[PDB]
Amino acid sequence: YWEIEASEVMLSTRIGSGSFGTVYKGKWHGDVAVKILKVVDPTPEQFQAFRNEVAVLRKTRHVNILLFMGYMTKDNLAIVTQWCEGSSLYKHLHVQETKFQMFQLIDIARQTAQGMDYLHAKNIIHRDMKSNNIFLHEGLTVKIGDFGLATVKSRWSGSQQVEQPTGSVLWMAPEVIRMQDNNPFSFQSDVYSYGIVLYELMTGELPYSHINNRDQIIFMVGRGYASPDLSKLYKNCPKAMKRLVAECVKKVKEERPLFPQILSSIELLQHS
Amino acid sequence: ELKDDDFEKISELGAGNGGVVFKVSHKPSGLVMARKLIHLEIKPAIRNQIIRELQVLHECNSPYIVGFYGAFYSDGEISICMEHMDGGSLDQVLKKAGRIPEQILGKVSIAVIKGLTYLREKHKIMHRDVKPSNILVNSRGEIKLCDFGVSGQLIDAMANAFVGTRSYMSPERLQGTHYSVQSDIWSMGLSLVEMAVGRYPIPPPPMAIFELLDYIVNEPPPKLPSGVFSLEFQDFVNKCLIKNPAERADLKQLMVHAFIKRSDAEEVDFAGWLCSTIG
Ligand SMILES: Nc1ncnc2c1ncn2[C@@H]1O[C@H](COP(=O)(O)OP(=O)(O)OP(O)(O)=S)[C@@H](O)[C@H]1O
Ligand SMILES: Nc1ncnc2c1ncn2[C@@H]1O[C@H](COP(=O)(O)OP(=O)(O)OP(O)(O)=S)[C@@H](O)[C@H]1O
Ligand SMILES: O=C(NOCCO)c1ccc2cncn2c1Nc1ccc(I)cc1F
Ligand SMILES: [Mg+2]
Ligand SMILES: [Mg+2]
Repeated sequence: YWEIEASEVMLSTRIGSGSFGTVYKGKWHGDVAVKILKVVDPTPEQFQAFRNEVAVLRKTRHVNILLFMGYMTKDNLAIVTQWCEGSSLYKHLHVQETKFQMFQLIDIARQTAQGMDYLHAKNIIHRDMKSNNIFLHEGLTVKIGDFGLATVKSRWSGSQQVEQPTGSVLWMAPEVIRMQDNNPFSFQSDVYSYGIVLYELMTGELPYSHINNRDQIIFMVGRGYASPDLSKLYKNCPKAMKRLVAECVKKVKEERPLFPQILSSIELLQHS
Repeated sequence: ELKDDDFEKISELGAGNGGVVFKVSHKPSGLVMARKLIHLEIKPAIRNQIIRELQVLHECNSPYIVGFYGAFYSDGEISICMEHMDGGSLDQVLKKAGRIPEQILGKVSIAVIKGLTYLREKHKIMHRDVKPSNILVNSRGEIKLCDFGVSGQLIDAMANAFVGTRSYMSPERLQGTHYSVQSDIWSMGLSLVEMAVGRYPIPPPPMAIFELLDYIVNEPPPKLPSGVFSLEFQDFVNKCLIKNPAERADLKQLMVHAFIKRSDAEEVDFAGWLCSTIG
């Protein structure tokens, strides 16, 4: 258990890089995904916190979340996870412009809510929640990846986590953009990111398409001057789905529903 | 044209939030050029549009604009092949030397003003990214501008980006109001302050990105430390760092500014100082 021997894993063609690592395709006990973490010299405190997170993520087992096989300290610092052959949700919506029916979109929303509810029931805050970290395995089954890993996503000022934000800003909740608190990541920030994912599903486009600067987006979202306008939602989207996406992207943190409530709402939606 | 298989990476010049730049060798021609890899997942039509818009860079010829060889999309990444600048960027020079001397900065600011007015006059292009890391120098003493907004689609695609650490954006752009080359002048002024002093000046002698944006929108602009800089340089940066774009000096006023004329008259061994400080 614990760390994986790098001799066992084999790195195939590189796939891409993200906010905190570069993903390689592996072949350890079958097809796996290996992400080489950008951290060059993990602090012993940082490494121990990463090993604790690794154990916690290993314990998790849900249909809508990808398996976290483990880590390896030989090929630099890397994390081995389940490989998903299906395309990401971001590629489906934006890059590939997959034409989903309304019920398929509602199913993707419901399965993402299922996975996120499982993660939050385990006290796992899937920071960096976005359309990139959702894969449509086997055609339509949702697979949430790249959850947790706060000790590795965030750079460390030695024995101190930098405690500054990271990841994509289009999905970032305003309270964690502002960083007014040392711990702005919570279930509600994940709910806001999920609401941005809902906006992408129910619009087919990324929010703030009228803003073409990242710093302008950061400032206007943090100041409350910018919010995803809901006139972009599809006309065939059910009104209660619109209400749910409005409620999830609410500027006030405590106003956002938790994921059991989102699941109840979507279950009401599907039965019409 | 240019293809991925034609390049052999020699070393990593550097990486930014958007992407990474590699010092590569073009095998058919055998010349060392810089290859910037910008990874982004966009539609094929957006890729073609970005390449077409970057093709304008073929006539972007100026002693203050870095050269351009070609651009192509290989695999999930936009690759722009520009001339290799031995000196790197002024961010590297700042990491080398504690603070850039005032005369070299005068030379740098003259180069930045000339490049900005060249882009504006002959291409109607705003740089939008005047940073110390986007001004590149040569072992022969040239100073050139890179990473300017030639492609609007590339700017839109790079809007979906990961959060940054610092910023050199003028308050009018952050607030979203109308912006012009005055924004680039504000960025130049901030860069010149950051290079004259030994640190980023947004938090006047850490802070997250939003706190920095809030400061540079709602707080007085930074100023050079009095007593260790000439009055002409301080006046130049103060005229560049004016929150109101209308009161802020434009390129024409900056060119005839006392500091610019003083620095132009002065003879400074920029190449020798650069070689001494970077080895
Ligand atoms: N388990 C996986 N299976 C298949 N492809 C994956 C997997 N994890 C990541 N990828 C791909 O690897 C590339 C980069 O992914 P990441 O490194 O996780 O970056 P990201 O997911 O876009 O954003 P973050 O915030 O860094 S997690 C993308 O093309 C993903 O589709
Ligand atoms: N033509 C070039 N010749 C030599 N070095 C270069 C060249 N272009 C870029 N570099 C280096 O590559 C580094 C990475 O630059 P970019 O990829 O444009 O991102 P950046 O300059 O760091 O700005 P951001 O805000 O981080 S995206 C620069 O800091 C330079 O040191
Ligand atoms: O590279 C960019 N930004 O990187 C640093 C942060 O802006 C950049 C940003 C926007 C853009 C629009 N059209 C081209 N664009 C860039 N590329 C680029 C353009 C001209 C040259 I000459 C060299 C280059 F690398
Ligand atoms: Mg991912
Ligand atoms: Mg740059």
